[PDB]
Amino acid sequence: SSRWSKDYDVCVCHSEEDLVAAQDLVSYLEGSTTPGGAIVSELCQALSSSHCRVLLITPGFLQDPWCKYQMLQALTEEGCTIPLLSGLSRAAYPPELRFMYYVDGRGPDGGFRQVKEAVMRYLQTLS
Amino acid sequence: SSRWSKDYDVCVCHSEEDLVAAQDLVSYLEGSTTPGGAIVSELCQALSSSHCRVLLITPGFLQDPWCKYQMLQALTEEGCTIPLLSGLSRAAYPPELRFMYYVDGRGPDGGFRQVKEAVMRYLQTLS
Repeated sequence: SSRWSKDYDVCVCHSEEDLVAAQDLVSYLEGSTTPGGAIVSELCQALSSSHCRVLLITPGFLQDPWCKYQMLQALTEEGCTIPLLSGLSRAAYPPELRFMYYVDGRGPDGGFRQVKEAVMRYLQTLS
Repeated sequence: SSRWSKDYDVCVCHSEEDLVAAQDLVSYLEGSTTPGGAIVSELCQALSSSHCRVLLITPGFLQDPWCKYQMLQALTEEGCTIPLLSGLSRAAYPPELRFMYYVDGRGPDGGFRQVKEAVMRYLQTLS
């Protein structure tokens, strides 16, 4: 409804193993070379509210059952949930993602460009 | 909000392989040996509205990527979604179900008793 309703624009949900990759994505989204301001990014925390939620789906993310639960909680209620798939084969991708929007990590800037564009698209709908 | 708002009480979501098992569950829920009436059951169809949705999770259900998508759509918005797991080992169960409610098919009446009780529990909250 409004961009100023939530204190953050993007959230990066990741497993303990992909801490470095998640930090690089946060610095990519905020770091650029009717509110007309820059992207306000953060690393996903408990009770942290943001407009868009980026799920950094990696082999380590799928191995952890809690990350798979958090993925289902993010997709529950329209909305902004951007699943980014890096470091794994397309055959190993969760089969649910066939019928929904996802960003492949084999694209430009390791999929960081397409996720940033997806965030920017959603922010236009607000206020 | 009201039991009379939706034309059905239960819905049984299943893959093409488990048609017989889904029909047996429908006949179990409706067949009994502030509305105080019997359970109105149906086999899950496109645009079919009901209070509770029973996901008949079997090896065939997990093999089909569409059934896994429909499981995510059912868990999206509180609510009544009863996943029933039959014909598969506990190690083969989807890891998301660790942190949420599910009914094991190894229990009384093949898990049909616990799913019926879960439906009856939810119907008390309505009107």
